[PDB]
Amino acid sequence: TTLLNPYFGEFGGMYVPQILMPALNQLEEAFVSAQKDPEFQAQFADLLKNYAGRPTALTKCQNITAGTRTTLYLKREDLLHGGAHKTNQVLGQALLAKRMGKSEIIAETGAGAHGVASALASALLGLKCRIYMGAKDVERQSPNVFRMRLMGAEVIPVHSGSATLKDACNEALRDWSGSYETAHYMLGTAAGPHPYPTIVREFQRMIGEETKAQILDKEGRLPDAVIACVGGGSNAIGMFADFINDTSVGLIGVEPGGHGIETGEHGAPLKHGRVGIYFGMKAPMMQTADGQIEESYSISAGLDFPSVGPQHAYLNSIGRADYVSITDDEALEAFKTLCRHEGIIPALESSHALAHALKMMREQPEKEQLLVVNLSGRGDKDIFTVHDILKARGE
Amino acid sequence: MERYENLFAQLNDRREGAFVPFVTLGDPGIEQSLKIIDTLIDAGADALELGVPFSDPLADGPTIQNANLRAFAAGVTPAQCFEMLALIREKHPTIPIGLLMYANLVFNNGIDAFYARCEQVGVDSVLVADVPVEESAPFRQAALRHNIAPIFICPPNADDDLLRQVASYGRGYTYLLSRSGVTGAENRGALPLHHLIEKLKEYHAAPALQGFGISSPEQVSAAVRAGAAGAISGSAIVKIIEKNLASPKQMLAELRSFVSAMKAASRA
Ligand SMILES: O=P(O)(O)OCCNS(=O)(=O)c1ccc(OC(F)(F)F)cc1
Ligand SMILES: C=C(/N=C/c1c(COP(=O)(O)O)cnc(C)c1O)C(=O)O
Ligand SMILES: [Cl-]
Ligand SMILES: [Cl-]
Ligand SMILES: [Cl-]
Ligand SMILES: [Cl-]
Ligand SMILES: [Cl-]
Ligand SMILES: [Cs+]
Ligand SMILES: [Cs+]
Repeated sequence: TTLLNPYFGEFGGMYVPQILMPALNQLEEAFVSAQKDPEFQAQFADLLKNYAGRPTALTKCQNITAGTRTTLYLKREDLLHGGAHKTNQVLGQALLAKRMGKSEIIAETGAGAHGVASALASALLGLKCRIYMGAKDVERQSPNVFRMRLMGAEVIPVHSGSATLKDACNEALRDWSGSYETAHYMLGTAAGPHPYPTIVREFQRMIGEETKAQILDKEGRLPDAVIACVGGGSNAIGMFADFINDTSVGLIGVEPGGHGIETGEHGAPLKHGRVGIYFGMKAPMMQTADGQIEESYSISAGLDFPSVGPQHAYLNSIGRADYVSITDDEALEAFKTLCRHEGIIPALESSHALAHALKMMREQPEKEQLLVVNLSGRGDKDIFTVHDILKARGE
Repeated sequence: MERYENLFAQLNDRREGAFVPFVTLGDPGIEQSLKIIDTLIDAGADALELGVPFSDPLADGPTIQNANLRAFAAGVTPAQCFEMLALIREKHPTIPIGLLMYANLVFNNGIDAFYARCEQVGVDSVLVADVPVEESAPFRQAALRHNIAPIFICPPNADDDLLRQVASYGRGYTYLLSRSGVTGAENRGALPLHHLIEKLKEYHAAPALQGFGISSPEQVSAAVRAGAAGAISGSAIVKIIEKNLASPKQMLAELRSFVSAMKAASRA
């Protein structure tokens, strides 16, 4: 039994080994209690404001929409302490870990942004933090490895499988199943077994709440659409949540197309996979015909994962949210465009969301539309990888 | 499920515990795996626990991770595993055969159709490692409809509600977990499980087999002495396969010696 509904329609659930069910039930109870506790809420609010810097700016583009009828705002989670939206819900989960008497943190990381957020919160709040990260990601997101280690966290390279985020996720869960009495698994996305998709949304929902208030103040109305990239689903559900009941507002999630959907080297299970059961959840999976979980691919380590959070699968199924894909090359062009014409260096993850917004504008340049892109992080972790790629072209 | 009932009745008559090895089907290849399994049986295995290779076995430590990988390197698929199961059953009409599954392989082409195929090849039980009792309803219902014992886990952190559910829902045998964590011979269970064994018997649960970390004959004896009906050993068996990949002949000789010793430890 649970206190809260573990499913979003058919998607979700708690598909973990029996050994882990008390830890999940304990986490759910702590969350429900904390959500009713004014002292917990005040501490969380204090950290978000005075430590992380909320509220974050909402920036109006102007150069990159010139000559079109698109007005584009960027929700600046790249300005949050740590450099990505990952910090918001880490602060809440870290407080939950302390509320449950845990002294240690396990985290997975792909882009290293959730790893950095986990390390900084653990340094602040007195937790011993170990982070699993695929060995490929250790190389292509190396600045975040240096940041994690300088804050005292243990970074554990994972060479198994594809040596990327899925493989880190596997090792984190395996560790947790043998250490849960002392360690809290600080899952970094809105996926995994209940209660994580629920907790992560509720601890990220200030993104969309602030965006709504800011757009209304600046434009006097709701946006036509809010656009976010989708790895496991945390920054997108954080932007979407407060708009779900505003039925005129489009909710657009952008999965990674990698080298192209037709190559099979992508990370877009929601639109090109099949429902399956893995990583604690019933959700769309990249999988073989006989039900082996595939390996994903994206230029962006933070989107390189062969599944997606169950609430996105549900919002898609009922038609409330629409999901699309953006290739490596499209993401790269949006990265360059933002650097060169707005002076903002975006995370390659966030660049997928920006690329789709720029496609919406370019495809129909006389369509009047008010758009918000969730700029989920800054691209300091990507500058060496991107520079190498562009140098190999010439640009 | 009746093959377990017959086995435990016979073992009770002989005041004997069961010794149940685990291996991954198709590790290190289809032919050598079938020979491995014949040797396990000839050396005294009372039942088998058989893994179908899965891409992401999250209840397994490195030893059985690598067994899965070797089977995949040999091209082994679930369809070939069912071919193998038919051959095993054709050779061995009475030994109970239990599968170690992960949920996506059962769910992939229909839960009911999966258990139907299990019944057609003569499997006796299915354990789905990443399905807790809370998610078990369509799996256990499909199992029972096809005369397959659904195997439930009784963890060391089990409360009374869980003991009653697994006692009511389960068939064949109850899986008594030695410890938290994942499979592996290197981590040996810590806390005694007498309380749980006795409560399971009070609630008329299927007979308990202890597993996770059982790598020595003394541990098998200790499980039986503590009241369990027997013990399961996987990583210790798979380690013998891993160590002898280049000598299949020496591999079977050491598997036979180990299984016979582990079985001897179950005899009163
Ligand atoms: O001797 P070891 O430590 O290798 O133990 C391996 C035994 N293999 S098994 O098929 O019984 C087995 C049983 C349960 C498992 O996960 C679960 F408990 F969550 F269900 C995994 C493998
Ligand atoms: C995978 C990670 N983060 C992913 C990520 C994502 C994709 O994850 P969500 O779908 O959970 O937002 C988006 N934007 C940024 C800046 C990110 O770092 C990680 O840092 O572990
Ligand atoms: Cl609240
Ligand atoms: Cl350290
Ligand atoms: Cl309001
Ligand atoms: Cl081979
Ligand atoms: Cl029973
Ligand atoms: Cs404009
Ligand atoms: Cs994804």
